Amino acid sequence: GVEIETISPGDGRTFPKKGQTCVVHYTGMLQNGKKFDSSRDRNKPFKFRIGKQEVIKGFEEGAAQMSLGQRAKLTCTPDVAYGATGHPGVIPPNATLIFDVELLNLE
Amino acid sequence: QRRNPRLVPYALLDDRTKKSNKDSLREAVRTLLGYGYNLEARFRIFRAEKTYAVKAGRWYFEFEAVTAGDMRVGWSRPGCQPDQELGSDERAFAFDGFKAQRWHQGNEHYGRSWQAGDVVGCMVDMTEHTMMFTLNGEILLDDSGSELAFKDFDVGDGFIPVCSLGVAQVGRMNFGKDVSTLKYFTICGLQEGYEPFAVNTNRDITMWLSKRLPQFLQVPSSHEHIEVTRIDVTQKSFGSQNSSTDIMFYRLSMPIECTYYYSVRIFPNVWVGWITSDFHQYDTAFDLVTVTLGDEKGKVHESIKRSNYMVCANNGLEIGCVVGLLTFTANGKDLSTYYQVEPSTKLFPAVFAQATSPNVFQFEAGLFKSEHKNPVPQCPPRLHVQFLSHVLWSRMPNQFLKVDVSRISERQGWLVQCLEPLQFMSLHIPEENRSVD
Amino acid sequence: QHLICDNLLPGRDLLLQTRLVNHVSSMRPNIFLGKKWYYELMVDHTEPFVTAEATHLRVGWASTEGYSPYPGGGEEWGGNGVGDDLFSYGFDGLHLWSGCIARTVSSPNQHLLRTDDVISCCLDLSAPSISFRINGQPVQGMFENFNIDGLFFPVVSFSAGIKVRFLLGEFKFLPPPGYAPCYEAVLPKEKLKVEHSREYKQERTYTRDLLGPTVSAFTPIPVDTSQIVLPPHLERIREKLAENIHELWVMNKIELGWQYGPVRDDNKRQHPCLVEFSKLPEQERNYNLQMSLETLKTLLALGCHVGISDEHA
Repeated sequence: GVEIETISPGDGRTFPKKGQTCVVHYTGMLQNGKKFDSSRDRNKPFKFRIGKQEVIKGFEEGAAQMSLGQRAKLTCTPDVAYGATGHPGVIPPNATLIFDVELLNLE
Repeated sequence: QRRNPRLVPYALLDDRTKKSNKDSLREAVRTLLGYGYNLEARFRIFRAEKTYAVKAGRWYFEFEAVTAGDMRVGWSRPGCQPDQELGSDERAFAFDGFKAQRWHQGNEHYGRSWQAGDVVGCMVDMTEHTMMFTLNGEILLDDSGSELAFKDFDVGDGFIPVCSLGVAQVGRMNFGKDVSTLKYFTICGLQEGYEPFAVNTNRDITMWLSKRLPQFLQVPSSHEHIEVTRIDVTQKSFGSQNSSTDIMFYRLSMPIECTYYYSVRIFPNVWVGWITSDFHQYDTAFDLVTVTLGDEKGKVHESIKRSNYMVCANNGLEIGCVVGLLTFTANGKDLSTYYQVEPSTKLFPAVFAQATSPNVFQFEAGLFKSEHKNPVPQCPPRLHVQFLSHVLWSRMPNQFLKVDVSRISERQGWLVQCLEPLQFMSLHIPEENRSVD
Repeated sequence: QHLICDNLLPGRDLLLQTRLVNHVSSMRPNIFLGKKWYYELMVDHTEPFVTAEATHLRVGWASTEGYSPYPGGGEEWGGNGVGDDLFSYGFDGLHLWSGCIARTVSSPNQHLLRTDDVISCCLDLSAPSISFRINGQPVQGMFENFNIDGLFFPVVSFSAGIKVRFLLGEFKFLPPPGYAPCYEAVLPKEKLKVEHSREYKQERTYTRDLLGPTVSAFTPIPVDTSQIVLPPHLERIREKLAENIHELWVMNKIELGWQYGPVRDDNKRQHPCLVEFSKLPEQERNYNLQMSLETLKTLLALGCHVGISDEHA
């Protein structure tokens, strides 16, 4: 259970299935609003395969319930996210994450 | 009276059908003196960047006088304050364009008044300790037969082109780069051994106007009588006896986000509350969140918050207990005005007050100073050197935002449109939260 | 080198964390408001991202006695709804703002701010309410019981490649609900000019103009001359000249030809008020017998000295 707030509507019916690549442009921030990641910044659309346990499970499950052109404001749970270990340097221990993700293309 | 289309005061409506009521008593007056009864009746400062403070040579710039009132134009040392007003110390070396005098620790006449649509001009020798102005091509003279207006200064850290405005005045200053808009340089200047600010620069010189919004600052040793004394429970004393001690809004530095309380000690009119990170409301009064619900049909629409500036009034130990949410105790009495609404906000400890007596305020179930820093077992309270006792001060200058927006405006439907994205480079101090670029 | 990065870095609390954001400018159509009023906008451009960050466009009202409009560099990120003197709305995912805190109101579309949308905002006169609508659909309007001081006016802000059209008259689409459009607060003498929301800039290559601060609704203050009692020597003297003042209401009406009638009907020549001042009571000549009293007290009480000198008649 992660909070998926839709922002813009896409087309809804063509959703990403299991076993495809996901072209996502995404910008992540902490709960406090401080920005720790982007993809508009580095200017490369992100890509990953569903199910291969590459991206974190909150990002994966929230990218599952979208479609083409739809953008979402995921509010991911820290226990589904990096957890109490967090990440040494970027993410503090047990902080909620706010992703603004947007799909562009699939496979 | 409903749907009244004339629901405006006297200042704007059609008084020509009321001129039958005006001229009724303009001709009825002729029935009085034919009978024998007659009748018989704020100040903003403008300056350039401190890094341009030239300390050598012969320099000149000009000012255009547009409208009426305060036109004060001169050259000041880099230590001049915009918290005060111009001229009334040894720092500012300025000329009063109106009232025909010159300001340096006082008043003494010089030249004349301006005209509407003028070009003043001011020239400064830095090697030589003289300073001669001009006006509209004419050099300005003193009462003592001298164009050498300001003499015998001290060459410290150079002198910046300053200015001042009043209430409804419009100004125009030119720091060079615009030789085609030099209206009196060709007769005075290059033929007098001077230089504009056009001599080298390729950039647009940044201006530092004063700031309307008061945002707080450290408590220095700079007041007639204000001295917080850092003491070891572990209070912070005071003393504020002067001739002008109306209102100073005090606050600590570090906030509490979203278990401990906070004690003051007063003899008497003096408020105690909590400031959220935007409080630039200077007022000698009592004034000011209130947004409802929305449940997709309405039907509840009650409230969200209570805080937006929290209110209270031998020993008055009024106490802002926190968390959870906010409440107040007063000398043991848990009084009314429970301000128990804050979702995830930051709250500054705060005191708004007058000054009657010296040694009047203090500060600090355990105590408080765990909940700020990172170590939080910390049940023995402890003061720290980062804990400051800020005072809300009035005017610290701002930068000028050298390129703004390339907007256009239309009327037929009122199209307003810009297409050129500019960007800041903003850094915000995390614990005294405010965004500076 | 790992150890500093694990401890000092990720707290974002000891150092001076930084960012960059887009410049924000606000515009208002020189209106003021000291029943319920109603203004519109039609947003005709979208641009969700023309930066390495999101773009914003907020609509709403403001006040005027407080928060000098400093762009970005003052309070947080500049703009609309970021202070207490600002009550704003509008987003893709239309969650609103008030005092730089976002709250999350709903509507069963969750539209963008596209090229083909219209806002529907309102403000109550003599009531503290502001309610919005998207395409007429209720957004569950929110703002109740904030400050009533100064004057209220729409200060829409933007930072994108976005064009918008003030539907303010040149109305194209608006519901009417309640009663006022903002084309009526521009009725008597003022025009429809749009400025840069208190304008401390005049972006010119040669010299920006400079400014002074400000200098400053149908409930004015009248003048009162009741408690300056006339002497009974000048009281009859006024009614001597009022005896030859109500005949002037015949003198400009003996040319008009609306003669006497026992009923009161001016549009068909019935007029019971041709008899002079002291002979008619304060019933139908009350408009010309009580009229001369208090309007002549202040004739000798507003400084205009007319002493008891010659013969009033």
